[PDB]
Amino acid sequence: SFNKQWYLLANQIIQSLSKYEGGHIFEKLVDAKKQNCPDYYDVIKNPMSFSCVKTKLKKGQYGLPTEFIKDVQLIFDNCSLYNTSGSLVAITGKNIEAYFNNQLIVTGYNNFVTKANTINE
Ligand SMILES: Cc1cc(C(N)=O)cc(C)c1-c1[nH]c(C)c2c1CCCCC2=O
Ligand SMILES: [Cl-]
Repeated sequence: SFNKQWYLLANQIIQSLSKYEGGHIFEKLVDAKKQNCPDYYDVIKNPMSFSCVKTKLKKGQYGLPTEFIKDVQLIFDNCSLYNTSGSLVAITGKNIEAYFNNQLIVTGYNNFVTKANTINE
């Protein structure tokens, strides 16, 4: 069915991000002490990781395909907010964001978004 099909696609896409070069930095939430960033959660108020998205997909927490996109984009927006533009972490986020947005085209995922936008118009 409709929702099962884009859930399957979303799981495929999130897994490709996890395997992308340097994608491990987005897998788990930042540990303020262990990653030497004591101020992280003072700056980042809506934290998000690949593993959070996988949990929402596993549990059935998304109702619309755009909710998946919003959460993944939030990871990259957190990245560019906290990290300085030239840094290894900021580079990695820009790389994976670019990859992610291309995958939404290549997999047809955006077409589920287009179909769902007309439904809830
Ligand atoms: C670089 C890094 C390495 C590992 C690891 N297990 O090696 C784990 C994490 C969570 C991270 C990481 N990821 C992000 C999105 C961030 C960090 C910490 C540095 C700056 C703050 C920051 O934004
Ligand atoms: Cl690393």
